[PDB]
Amino acid sequence: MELRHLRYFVAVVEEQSFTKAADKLCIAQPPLSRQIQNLEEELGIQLLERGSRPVKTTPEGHFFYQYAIKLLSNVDQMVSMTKRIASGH
Amino acid sequence: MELRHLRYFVAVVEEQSFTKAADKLCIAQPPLSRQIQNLEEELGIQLLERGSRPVKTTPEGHFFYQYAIKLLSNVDQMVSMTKRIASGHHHHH
DNA sequence: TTTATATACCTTTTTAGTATGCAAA
DNA sequence: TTTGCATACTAAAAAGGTATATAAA
Repeated sequence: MELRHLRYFVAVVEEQSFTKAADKLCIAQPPLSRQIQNLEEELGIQLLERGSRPVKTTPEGHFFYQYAIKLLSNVDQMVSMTKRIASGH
Repeated sequence: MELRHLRYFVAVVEEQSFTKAADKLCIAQPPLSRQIQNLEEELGIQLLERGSRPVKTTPEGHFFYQYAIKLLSNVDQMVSMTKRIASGHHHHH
């Protein structure tokens, strides 16, 4: 599992659509759909209900989303505070 | 930047060695070295002490290392919890 | 010297892009 | 119908492997 999976999944959940999330991140919709499949096949857990329009998270996917943004918000903290330390000698 | 980069960096710092870390990660040494280089270049900061052999972190790299471990741990915790839920053996309200 | 990391070069794997099918409303 | 996610295929990007040059110890 890479950050790509979280970054993409979060986008899908936030925009409640693959197509809009695709456009938000400036990638094609299919390779986005494939990443979300791979994530789910890796975990062995279905995170989104489909069709169903718009897309909705499953209870598991909801929990996973809530956590994923905590993690991604931390990658931000991590990187930015690292850079702050580099600037200064 | 991806989790693999963190996972690699962590290996190198712990083993204080690219060749040992690469053996543990089951890839060759040259890939590991480039991946680390890429991570450094992508952030634009030096994480490791090149020039000294018992390979050591820079102050920035040290902070980054300590953060990474918490991050990677929370990734495991997320997955572990999600599975617990998904198996329907939740003890989460 | 020896021993470990960086570079050069090539292969394999993964991800992104395009065309299009198919299902939801 | 129109609209949006999925599947099939191709293209590009990125990761990984082997050989070897190079710099610490």
